[PDB]
Amino acid sequence: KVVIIGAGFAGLVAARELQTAGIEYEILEAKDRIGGRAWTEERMGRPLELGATWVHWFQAHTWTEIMRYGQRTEITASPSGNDAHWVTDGKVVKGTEDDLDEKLTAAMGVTYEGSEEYFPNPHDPLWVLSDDFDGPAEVRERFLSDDQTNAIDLVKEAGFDQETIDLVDAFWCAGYIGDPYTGSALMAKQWGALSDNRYRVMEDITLKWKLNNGMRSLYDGIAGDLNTDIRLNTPVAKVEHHDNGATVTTESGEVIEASAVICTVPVGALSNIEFSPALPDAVQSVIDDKWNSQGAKIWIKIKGHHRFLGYAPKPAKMSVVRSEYFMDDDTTILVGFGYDNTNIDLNSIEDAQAVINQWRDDLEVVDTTGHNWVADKWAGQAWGTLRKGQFTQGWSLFDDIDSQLFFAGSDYAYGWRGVSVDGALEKGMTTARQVINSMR
Ligand SMILES: Cc1cc2nc3c(=O)[nH]c(=O)nc-3n(C[C@H](O)[C@H](O)[C@H](O)COP(=O)(O)OP(=O)(O)OC[C@H]3O[C@@H](n4cnc5c(N)ncnc54)[C@H](O)[C@@H]3O)c2cc1C
Ligand SMILES: NCCc1ccc(O)c(O)c1
Repeated sequence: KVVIIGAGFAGLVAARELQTAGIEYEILEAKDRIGGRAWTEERMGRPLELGATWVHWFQAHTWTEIMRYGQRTEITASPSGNDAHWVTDGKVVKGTEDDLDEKLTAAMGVTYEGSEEYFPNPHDPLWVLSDDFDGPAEVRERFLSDDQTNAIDLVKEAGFDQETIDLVDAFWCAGYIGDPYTGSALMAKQWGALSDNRYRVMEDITLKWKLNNGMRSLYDGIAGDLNTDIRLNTPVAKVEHHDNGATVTTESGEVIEASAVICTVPVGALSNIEFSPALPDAVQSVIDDKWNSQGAKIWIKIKGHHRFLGYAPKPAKMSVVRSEYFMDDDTTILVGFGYDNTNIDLNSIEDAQAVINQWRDDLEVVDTTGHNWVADKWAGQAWGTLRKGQFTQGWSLFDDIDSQLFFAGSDYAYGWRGVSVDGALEKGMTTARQVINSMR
């Protein structure tokens, strides 16, 4: 009787949690596939992650699933010690990956500033605004001010030179997967807090360890535990929600009565669903504005074996590009993150060559691929990231619903919110507990 909308990680783990509690559920998924914004698929001669890729044992929810489904030793680190290239004042500078990481490390010290005062428990991100806050008034003032400041301006205001500004510009075009200048610096500070306030840990957690058997070994594992078949090709068109239950209408017009609805549809796709009554004004403002995830992820194949790292600031097609696989036919597959899905065609060899040409003139693209999540009706974004003001008046507002409609998904997590499968597994599970506790 609980209707779960979406068979991504949040919906899958919510279903398994309800099953443990003996609560009847049904998952309605719009696509002909499960996994959502995690999607492992054979492309260009090997399995590639069209979305979620990296994991770490400091991510509690992701790591427990890795252990559960047999993947404990099935992780491999991305290539390191690459030849680094970065664009700063319209020119390419070359150095070692260590050289680049040293410059980023110094910049992150200033970027994280305040995280120890804001986030003593890094899983209580809004503690500063709670009745339990006991620090000085100036800490709350700076906290609210930091929600209206982007992460690049912090580095500018600290007097770093143009090279470091261009490096963090590139870095946060990837990290905010969108225009970093519209973003909330509090997101970066909480990443620091969850990473022991050290750049190397933050990169170890978010950009190092890959699953040999893909995210699909995890989402297929969870679905394999479910005793109720997932209803694929069943998009939800309408949710009527009240204090004692809900009514869901599918695209085909099927009406399904529910004791509760767990909605995992991301903000970028919520406009496909009619809500009755309308969602609160403050939540609608977030949906209208959207998150700060307008960017895109590409996979590029070049001739030869090349250990390559490239950084480029806005408005480049791609801001962070790195070698990921050395193939048996003398080619290299690289990953890339960009700030603007509309400035690159992920499947155009000419655009992929333009990306590589940002740094080198001697590397030849032979293949390219990707899925433009922002142009995907059922996503409408990449990973969720925060605009100015959305740390304190954004993701947490989706919990302020009186009815039996519950919003779950990575974008509303307390921890590795938006950016990580960890946040989807966190919030899917805890939202199921909200439903369980209410029924108990
Ligand atoms: C490019 C990219 C790279 C990423 N890389 C990483 C990484 O390296 N590491 C990491 O930990 N995380 C990564 N992530 C984040 C991770 O993919 C997400 O945090 C997580 O997968 C989101 O899960 P979810 O269940 O909250 O949402 P989703 O996966 O979006 O699930 C929502 C589901 O609802 C379905 N749906 C939508 N609308 C409807 C409707 N009307 N009716 C029915 N069903 C509907 C969708 O098809 C989808 O299956 C990445 C994300 C992107 C976009
Ligand atoms: N999977 C992307 C997560 C990510 C992307 C870019 C960054 O610069 C970063 O620290 C983290």
